[PDB]
Amino acid sequence: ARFENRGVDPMRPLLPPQSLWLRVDELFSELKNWPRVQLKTEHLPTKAAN
Amino acid sequence: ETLRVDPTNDRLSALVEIYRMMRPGEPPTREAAESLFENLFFSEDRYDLS
Repeated sequence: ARFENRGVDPMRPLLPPQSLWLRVDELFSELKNWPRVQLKTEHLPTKAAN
Repeated sequence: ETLRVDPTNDRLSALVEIYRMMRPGEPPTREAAESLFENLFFSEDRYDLS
């Protein structure tokens, strides 16, 4: 929203955010590359790794 | 020939150019440009042919 908010103004144009950031799906892909812990403020019922 | 001499093909940079020729400097956004152009000629407040 900020990018197309300033996706104007030929004085200082901008790169698309795909280079300066990951995408969310790209994050959640790379978050399957590492053993991960999720702490959260409620009661999960029962399973392994839990 | 006005289409040829125009450095603008899409509407947002047209509103940018309108914003800059009305008020130079102050690097524009989308919403400032759309607001300025919409209140310039299409607002019952600041523009009224009798």
